[PDB]
Amino acid sequence: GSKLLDEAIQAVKVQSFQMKRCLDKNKLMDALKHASNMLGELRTSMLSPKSYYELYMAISDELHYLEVYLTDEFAKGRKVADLYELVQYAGNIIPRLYLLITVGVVYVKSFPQSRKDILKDLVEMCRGVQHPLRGLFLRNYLLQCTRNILPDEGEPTDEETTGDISDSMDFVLLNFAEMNKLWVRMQHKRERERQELRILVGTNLVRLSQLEGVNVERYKQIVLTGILEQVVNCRDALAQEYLMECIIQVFPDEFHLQTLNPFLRACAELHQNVNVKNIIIALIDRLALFAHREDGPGIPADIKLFDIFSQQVATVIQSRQDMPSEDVVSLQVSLINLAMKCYPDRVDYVDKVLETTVEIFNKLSSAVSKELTRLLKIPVDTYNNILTVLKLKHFHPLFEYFDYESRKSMSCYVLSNVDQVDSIMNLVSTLIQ
Repeated sequence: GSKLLDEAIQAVKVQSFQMKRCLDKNKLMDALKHASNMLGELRTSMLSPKSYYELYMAISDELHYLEVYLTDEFAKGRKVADLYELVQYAGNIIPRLYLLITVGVVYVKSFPQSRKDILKDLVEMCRGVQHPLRGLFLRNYLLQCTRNILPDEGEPTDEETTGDISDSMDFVLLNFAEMNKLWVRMQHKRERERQELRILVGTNLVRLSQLEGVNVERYKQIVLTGILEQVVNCRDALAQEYLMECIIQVFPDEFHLQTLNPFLRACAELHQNVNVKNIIIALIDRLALFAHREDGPGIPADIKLFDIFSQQVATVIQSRQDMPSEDVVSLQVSLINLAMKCYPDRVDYVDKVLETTVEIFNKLSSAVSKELTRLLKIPVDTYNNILTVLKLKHFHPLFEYFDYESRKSMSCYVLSNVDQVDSIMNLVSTLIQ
């Protein structure tokens, strides 16, 4: 594999030397011939994703040098129109499509009134390449190359620009849908390779987050709905867990607060092998950071975090075929610390979590016990006032579900923290037996 790449890089170097040579002598059609030559190296199927990525990055280096060179050399000149019709006649589809994206972007910058139509075409032309790997990189280049000519709201007031933020969304979202199709087809043994290319698909989400026109409104109405639709119908646990964690990370915490329901609603329908635990915990933590943030707008009081999460988590757990009990307690643990540093005066919340955990346990190892001691240590650490712990009625029923030595160590920990008071003392003491 590395010999094959070594011979590819070596052809790339010699062709880009002549391309950059014919550019200096202002021999642009010769330049584009050598570009079409080096682009022929991307047609191979004998390179792993890691090797192909090295060959791709060696190539897009020179194409981007050809892009800015055609842009500078012409200002707003009409000649790019000759080059854009020229490259349309290239022999092989891969070299033709890379050059159409490259020249098309230069074409838009000296014909701003043709922007919307060029962008539309470029994304449809990419549909012609169906190979998963080559299609992934080709459409990856499509994002980067058109990165700075997508219609956005922070645009200058100049006339002559065609397209608006609506068109950019459809552009990226359509590319996202097509890139995701290609990604699931790669599965047909190191799946370690598919994991590497998850970022190619993830770039569509990044590019959306960096469009200034994507506000909380268009995000809730158009963007997230488009993304989740592709994620839920994906039917692949690798892609689903990545894309959902990519949504949490990429978009701001101000967007998630207005889309907590449809997001957690999509967490239920995810494939059974997805770790919906880690997803939900991630979203909860990002909102804990956003709640305890200085100089920022906290969680508005009309957004009941504990309500939205306790219900939706109950629905997420309910839909999991074989979710480990250990993980079932983790969600409660994140549900119980959410209910005490976002709503400290809410003692009713904490007992509801514990009660809910009791229910789950009635219908049912060391792993889960390490998580239950976590769950019961949180109230006593937060409530250094056992008078408050007296109120939690389901604190002690959950004691009943421990490992025998774990029962005494938790009970020892509650006593180290020190009618109802003396009647809970005789109960813990009995279990020490």
